[PDB]
Amino acid sequence: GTILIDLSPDDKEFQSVEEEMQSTVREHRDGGHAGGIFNRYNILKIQKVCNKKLWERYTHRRKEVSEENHNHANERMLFHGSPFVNAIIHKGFDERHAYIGGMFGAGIYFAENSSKSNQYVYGIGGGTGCPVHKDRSCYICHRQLLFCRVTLGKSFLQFSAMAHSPPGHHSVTGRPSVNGLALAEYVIYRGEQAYPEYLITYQIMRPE
Ligand SMILES: O=c1[nH]c(-c2ccc(Br)cc2)nc2ccccc12
Ligand SMILES: [Zn+2]
Repeated sequence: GTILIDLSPDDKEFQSVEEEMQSTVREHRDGGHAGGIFNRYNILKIQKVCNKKLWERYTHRRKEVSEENHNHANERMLFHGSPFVNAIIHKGFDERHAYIGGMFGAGIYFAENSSKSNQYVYGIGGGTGCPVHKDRSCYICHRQLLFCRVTLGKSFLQFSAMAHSPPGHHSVTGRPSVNGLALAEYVIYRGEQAYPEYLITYQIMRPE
């Protein structure tokens, strides 16, 4: 059911997606251990992910959340990095894409910082890095992130340094409470609350 449509770099939609990728890079407390050392990316391709059935599954659930929250879905566009990006774009998000050991419990994790989602592209903690060179900071191999439409509804605010939502909430927000430069991370507990709208193929760039 999934088709991928390439965006032209001249397309304003390519440009606005690239800009959210680039402008949400930050330094990480592991010194680049999980995701590598870089201040920016080389964007190779941006594709729109089109699947009617998965879209309708998303919008069905979005309406449900919206009616439970004074007609406010509290929809965001957020990054997701995963070893399973290929399964996700073809079959949707579900429990097999959950971060069982995540700090806000077993759910599907998203980030405002593209560089945070980058840390998960090759697995939790970056795994063993790229399959070809075993390098978590590989500047050669092609990486992929998803830029996703995510329904948060009523989000439980956790201040801080698969399962269910907390009662009366549709998601969890992990608010950064130590690293003043960190953006928020979010967790949903239902695959139907995200749609993987853009597939972004890129390299991290070695700083000069
Ligand atoms: O973008 C993410 N991805 C994952 C992730 C974790 C485990 C697996 Br298996 C697959 C993906 N965790 C995150 C945790 C916090 C913020 C962003 C992310
Ligand atoms: Zn490599």
